Amino acid sequence: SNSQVQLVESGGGLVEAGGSLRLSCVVTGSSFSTSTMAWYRQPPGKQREWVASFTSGGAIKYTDSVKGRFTMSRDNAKKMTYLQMENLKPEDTAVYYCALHNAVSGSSWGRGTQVTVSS
Amino acid sequence: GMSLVNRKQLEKMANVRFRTQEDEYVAILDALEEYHNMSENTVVEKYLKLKDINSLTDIYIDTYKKSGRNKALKKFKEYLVTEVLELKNNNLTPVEKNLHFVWIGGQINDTAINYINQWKDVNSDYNVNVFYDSNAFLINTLKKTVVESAINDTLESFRENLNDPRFDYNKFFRKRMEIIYDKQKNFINYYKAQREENPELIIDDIVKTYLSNEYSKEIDELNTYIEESLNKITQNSGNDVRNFEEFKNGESFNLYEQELVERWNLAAASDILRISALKEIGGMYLDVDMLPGIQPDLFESIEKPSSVTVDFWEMTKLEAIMKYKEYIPEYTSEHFDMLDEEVQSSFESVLASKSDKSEIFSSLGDMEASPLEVKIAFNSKGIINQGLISVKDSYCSNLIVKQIENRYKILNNSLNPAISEDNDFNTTTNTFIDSIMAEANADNGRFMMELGKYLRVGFFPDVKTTINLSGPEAYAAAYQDLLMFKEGSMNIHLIEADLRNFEISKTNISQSTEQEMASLWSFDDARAKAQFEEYKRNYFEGS
Repeated sequence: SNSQVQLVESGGGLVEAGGSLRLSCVVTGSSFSTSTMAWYRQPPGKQREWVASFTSGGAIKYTDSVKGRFTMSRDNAKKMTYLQMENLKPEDTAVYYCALHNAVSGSSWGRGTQVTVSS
Repeated sequence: GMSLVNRKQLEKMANVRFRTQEDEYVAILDALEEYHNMSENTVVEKYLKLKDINSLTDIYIDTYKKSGRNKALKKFKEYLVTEVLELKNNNLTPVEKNLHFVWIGGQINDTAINYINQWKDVNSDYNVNVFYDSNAFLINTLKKTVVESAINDTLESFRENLNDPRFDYNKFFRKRMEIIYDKQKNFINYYKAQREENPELIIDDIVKTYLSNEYSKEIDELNTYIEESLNKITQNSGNDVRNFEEFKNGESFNLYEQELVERWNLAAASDILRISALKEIGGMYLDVDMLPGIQPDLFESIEKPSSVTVDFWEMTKLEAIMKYKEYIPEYTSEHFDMLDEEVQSSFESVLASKSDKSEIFSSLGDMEASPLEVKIAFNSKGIINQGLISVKDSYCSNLIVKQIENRYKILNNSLNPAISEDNDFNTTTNTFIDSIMAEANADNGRFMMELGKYLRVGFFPDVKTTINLSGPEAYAAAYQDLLMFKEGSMNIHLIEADLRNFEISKTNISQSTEQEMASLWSFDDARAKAQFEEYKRNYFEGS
C-alpha cells in the first residue's frame, strides 16, 4: 500500500428511507490523476462489497443494486471524489469506504463513514 | 603466404584450357594488378579497389554461369575477404580520445553519474560527452504518466473477472495497448497542431501543457524538474543534441525524433544517436552501466572456487573492489557475501596492498583501430552495442548508419500509411503487417517478421524489433556489408567467429556490473505474466 496517500471520507449519518445523502472523500499525495477511485461498503454482519468506480481515463461503473440511484464523481484539481446517494433503502446501511487504486505506486483506503437508513 | 594473390597467380588458378580470355575476365585481372600498385593509397581506397574486384568477379560469374573458371573465381572471392581482414589488422590509426555516453528523455540518476565518474577517474586524457536533449526532459514523464493511467484503467475492467482464466496477462497487455495507442495518437496530433500554430515551441513546451491539460500536472513542478535535469547534466559533461549540427542536418534526425516524440522509445533514440556521434567525432561509446576494465593481474593470487560460474566470479571481483574501496556507494555485495571467509580475506588482503585506483582499474590509454572498422563488445549472446570503438568517419560507422536508415525506410514505407488510416491499435497492426508481408522474401524474412511487431515495442513480451532496427542486427549487417563488398545486407549469415574479428578486448570493459546484470532481464512471456500478477496485487489491495 502507498503510505504517502491518505483518504478522509465524510458525510455519513442517519437518514430516512427514500432520502438523499452525499459522501465526500479528500485525497492527499500526487497519484490521484493517474489512479482509479472506488467506493465500497461493509453492511452489518456481511463482508465489504464494491459500490462504484471512476477511472483516471474517465470510466464510471456501479454495482447492480445501486444503478440508477447513486452517482459517483471525481475532481482531479481538488483531489476529491463524491458519492451522491438517492432514494436510499434500509439495505444501504453500511460503513462506506473510499479507495485509491494504483498498480504502480500502490493503493490506499480511508477509514470510512457510517450510513444508517431508517425503516 | 598471407598476401593476396597477384595477377599471374590468379591467371594460373583461373586458367581454363581452350577458352579465350573474355572482356569480363580481363577486367578482373586488370583491377587485381591495379590493387597491387596501390601501396601508397589510403586504407579506404584499398578497400574500394577490393570492392571493385569483387564486383567484377560477380559480373563474370553471372555472365558465364557455366564457366570452368567459376570454381577458381569463387575461391578467389574467399581470398578477397581474407585480404580485407589483413588490411584491417595491418593498418591502424589513433582513436580520438573521446568517451561518449547518452542519457536522453529525462533526468540522469546518481548511479549513472557514479559509473561515468569511474571512467573519468582513470581516463583524464579523455574528453567525456554525456549526450542529452535540452528540448525533451519530459518524454519519460509523459510515457510513465500515460502507461500508469492505462494500467489502472485496464485493471478496473478486470474487477469482476479476477478468477476468470480468460483474463490472463495476454488480455491485459492487449487491452492496455488499446488505451496507450489512443493516447499516443492524441498526443502526436496535438504536437503537430501546436507546431503548425507556433513553430518556436520545443518538445518540452508541448509535453508540459499536454500533461497539465490531460493529467492535471502542475506546470510549475514540471518546470522545476526541467531546471533540475538541465543543471544536473550540464554539471556532468552534458553535450546537447540540439547543438549537434551534423546530426540535426542528416537523414537520421527524423528517425531520432520519431523514436523520441512519437514512440517515446528512449532506448531506440539512443541507438540512433550513439553511432552518429561515434561516426562524427570518433572515440568510444559506452552504456552508463559499463565500468572500466579491471587490471588483468589484480586477482591472480585468488583462484576461483569450483562452486561458481565465470559470471559469478566476474561479479564478485567488482563487488570486492566496491566493498573495500567504496568507489561506488551502495554497490551490492550479494555475490561476495556468499563466499567462504578464506577467500573473502584473500580479496581484502589483495585490495589492502593497493593504494591508487589506477592499480585496480586499467586505463584506455593510446588506442588504435582500422579506418575500416567499428569494434563492438560481446556477451554470451553475441555482439552488443553497449560498447563501441571507432576512429572518426570509419567506413563501418558509415555502413551502420546506412543500415539503420535503410531499415527505417522499409518500416516507414508500410507503417506511415497504416497509421494514417487512423484506426485502433489492432486494426492498424493488421494493416501494417499485411503491408510488410507483401514485401517479405527469402532474404529479409526474419527481419520483416520482427518489423511487424514495431508498434508493440516496450509494451508486450517477445518483441525484438529494436535490435533488428537500430541495435545489434544492424551492426552484424554492416559487418556483412563490409566483408561481402556490398550495402544493404538483410540476411545475416555471419557467425560468431566472423564477428569476433571486430571484438573489443575484454581488458577494456567490465561488463558484469550490478546495473548491467540487473538489466539482462528479458521481457519474455514469464516476465510479462509476473508483471501482470504484481500489477493486480498492488491494484486490488484492500478489496
